[PDB]
Amino acid sequence: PVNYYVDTAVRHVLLRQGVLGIKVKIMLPWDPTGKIGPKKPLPDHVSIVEPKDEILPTTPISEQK
Amino acid sequence: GRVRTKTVKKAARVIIEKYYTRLGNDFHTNKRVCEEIAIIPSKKLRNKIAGYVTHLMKRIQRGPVRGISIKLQEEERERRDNYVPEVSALDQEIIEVDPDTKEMLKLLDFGSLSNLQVTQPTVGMNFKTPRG
Amino acid sequence: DIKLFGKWSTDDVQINDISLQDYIAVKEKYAKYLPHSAGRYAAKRFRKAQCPIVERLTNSMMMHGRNNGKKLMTVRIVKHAFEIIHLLTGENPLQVLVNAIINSGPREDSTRIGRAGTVRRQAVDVSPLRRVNQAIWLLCTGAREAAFRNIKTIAECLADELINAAKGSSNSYAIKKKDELERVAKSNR
Amino acid sequence: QPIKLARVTKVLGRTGSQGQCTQVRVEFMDDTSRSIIRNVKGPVREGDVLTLLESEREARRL
Amino acid sequence: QSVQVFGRKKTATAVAHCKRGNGLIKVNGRPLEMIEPRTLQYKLLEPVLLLGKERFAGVDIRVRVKGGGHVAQIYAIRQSISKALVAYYQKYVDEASKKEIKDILIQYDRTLLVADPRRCESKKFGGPGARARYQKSY
Amino acid sequence: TEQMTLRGTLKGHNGWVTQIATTPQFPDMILSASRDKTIIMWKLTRDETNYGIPQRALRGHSHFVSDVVISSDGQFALSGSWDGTLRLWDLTTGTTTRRFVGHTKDVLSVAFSSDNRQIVSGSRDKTIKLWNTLGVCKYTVQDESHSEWVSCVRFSPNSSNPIIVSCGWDKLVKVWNLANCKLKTNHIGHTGYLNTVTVSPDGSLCASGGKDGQAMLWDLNEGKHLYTLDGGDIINALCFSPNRYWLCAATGPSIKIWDLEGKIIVDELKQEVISTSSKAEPPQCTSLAWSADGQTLFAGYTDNLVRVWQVTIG
RNA sequence: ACGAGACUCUGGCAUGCUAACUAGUUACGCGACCGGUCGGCGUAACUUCUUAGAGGGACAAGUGGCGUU
Repeated sequence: PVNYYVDTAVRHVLLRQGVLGIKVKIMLPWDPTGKIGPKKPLPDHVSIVEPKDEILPTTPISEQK
Repeated sequence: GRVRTKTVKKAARVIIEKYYTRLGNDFHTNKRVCEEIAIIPSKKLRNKIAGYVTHLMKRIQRGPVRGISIKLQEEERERRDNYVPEVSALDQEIIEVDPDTKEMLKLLDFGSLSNLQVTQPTVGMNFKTPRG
Repeated sequence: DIKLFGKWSTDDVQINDISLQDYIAVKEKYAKYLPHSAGRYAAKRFRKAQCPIVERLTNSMMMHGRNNGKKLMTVRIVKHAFEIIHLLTGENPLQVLVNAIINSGPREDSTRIGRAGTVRRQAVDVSPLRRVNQAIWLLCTGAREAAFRNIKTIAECLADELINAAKGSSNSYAIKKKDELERVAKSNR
Repeated sequence: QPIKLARVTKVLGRTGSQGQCTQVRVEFMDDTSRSIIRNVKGPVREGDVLTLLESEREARRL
Repeated sequence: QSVQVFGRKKTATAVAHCKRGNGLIKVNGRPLEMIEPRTLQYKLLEPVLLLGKERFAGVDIRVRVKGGGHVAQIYAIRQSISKALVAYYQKYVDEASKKEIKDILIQYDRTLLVADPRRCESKKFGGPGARARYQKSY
Repeated sequence: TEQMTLRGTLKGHNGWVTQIATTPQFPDMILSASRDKTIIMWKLTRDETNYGIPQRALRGHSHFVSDVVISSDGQFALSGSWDGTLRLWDLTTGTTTRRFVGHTKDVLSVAFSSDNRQIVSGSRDKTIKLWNTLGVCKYTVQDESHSEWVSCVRFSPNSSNPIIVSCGWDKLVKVWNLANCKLKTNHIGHTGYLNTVTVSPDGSLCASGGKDGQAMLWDLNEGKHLYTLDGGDIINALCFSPNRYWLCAATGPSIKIWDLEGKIIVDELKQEVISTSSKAEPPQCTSLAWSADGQTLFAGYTDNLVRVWQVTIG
């Protein structure tokens, strides 16, 4: 994934004795993918989901649809 | 060189502590239950997790796990914790008591109890380890 | 079907190894015919034991820069003088081959021991695998260096080295180097 | 020097200034009533028969 | 549709199409025992005296070969022949002597049923070959 | 009654078995779909040198075939693999004829129509398909279906109109008449994931059970309770006797057989060679069934073998 | 938390599925002595090969042993 989390721009600012050369790098946000960040979940992190609560059956309760 | 990374170990921990009720024992079903309960974004990873989880379930079917204790294990332990013998280990007919603790009991006037039996002290005071 | 090449009987072969046969297995179905099955056993500990002696010696005689990679000529050159010892002994050449090989392994080796003492090292017995491998390599080295600018012709000299080592006389390169090494080690005990 | 034979019982360790020898416990089949510890050389197997020349020549320990 | 399990040694692949026949075998428009180097002649001979002629009298086998090297073509032709024989003689007639012949195969050489997995290793820069690096200047 | 004992087992397997289809019309023909990616057929030779070995084995699978079921004719086989498809092997030319795949995930358990025209298949995507060779679409379950995995689906093999039951890991069961395939009954009550339910060939009752070990019968046409089968956890087999009044389930590695006559035990089964330090459980049985004649019991295991249980002869 | 790892590709993976004579694909009287080799020719064969998109497989889960188990 590290192939697609870098943005880079370059500029320079002027002193008389020398130039200050400014490279700007930014890491890309996975969370605001905007369809560019990978839709797929992060490889290492096993994206788990919150379990759902329900009543543990004690007496049979039957519904008709 | 088959030491499990903390990522797969932690995945097994969170799976068996959060979604244990849905997992099965078979590896070949285990990666399927893994992909049902959570999302593994790779294949090698899901076999990693499935293999370790089979290891944990084999370990629990063997017996206790030193570092792992879940609510289900808590209730099964409290089921296994309630072992009550028919006869109390404390209620006995004759118990030995030194003369000094007989004096201690008599100071409270409970020396009249019949279950106490005198045991004479040891011959000498040979109770210290040699110095050196 | 159960004999080597359809010519070398493997049923009434000699024991000849008491317990070194665990290293070299040429007395059962674990004995392939031709000394060529590709170098596929050199991928795990002790798979060399499965490999037949013939293939190992055929692979070995292909070194010294002038024999880098070319192996079919090695197979030809071993089958030649395999036939020579076979017809000079009249029986299955296995006994004479094994005799030559086991007479060449250096009985003991002077390994350098000690913190900084190089004036006295230890004479220790050599493992059968190291012994046989060194014996094969050193006799092949002698065969090669008896073939460059030498009136003898290669693919015939190794037959005489084999029969000489099987008998044990000191004319051979392999047993004489082994004996000089042995005497050096005996000095070192 | 006559050569006697030994059999490995359990591999003990690997020794050597650069590492060439194996310390292993051995038993004699001809005696059958005693076991010693030999620092043999080379790739020794588990149970292979070891050709020792003497019963009193031992090298350094550790 | 079809198995045609073929045979590969290194990069050299040989496939043996086997069908109902007289038992004779052809290798690339040619019978067997006329190989030019004729040093691996017994290597191609192997299967016939391993399993026996009584099993090689009812099947026509055609072998096609392609892949570099003298020896590399071999160790695959015989593997292809063996595995084609297993496939054909299993899918139709019986399974007991099938176990017998495959067991004989296994005890002689496991390579005759299952192929060699290991292949060439790619070369990385900075040296002549794959693992070897160039001489360091000093 | 039968004393259901084992004489000697036969090896030669390379993976577990998933379904055993024994047919009564053919005396020696039997299908077995095994999750080693194969189908196999044995002929009952009944010899002492070998207790019976297969005559032909077929391998064309892409993954571990989940369930199998025979058609009317024996020259063709239909198998649904763990890749989620369905395929029709032919036993004459040794090559396939039809390949019915519409799903994306594995078809966990297949079932067949009573009249050899409907293909049903329930996958892990909470989707059940049921189509025909003719092309008239019958049903695909899309909306307001099971909330989680559906592990099986079976027919009612009676001479009346079939009704299907759909059971899954989400603890709830559903029943649909295939004549309409409309929502009529959803049944609640299990304490675990459903994997193997068993319907009698009558279409009036159907035992529902799974990993829970708390099995309750759910009738196909009425939907009530009949019995409360309990025992050890993790049960993946249930089957009655069509020709008699027995019943048997595979509760874990062990096997529990009772009566549909009185629900009492006929013979407790326990076989093991005693070993000093052996900390592994005996071989595990996954599926149970009857012979083509009922005198012998088929027990499909997870240990690459199907145990045939016969009478002790004495 | 970064790094290690997982991750990507790569030989093992069509033993089943996406299917072009332009590269290859047993069937099809001729040519050859009269029944067996030409890659020059003919079921537009419903792709096993080397041509590849999906899917699958292996995980120290199997066993034995060692380990403060």
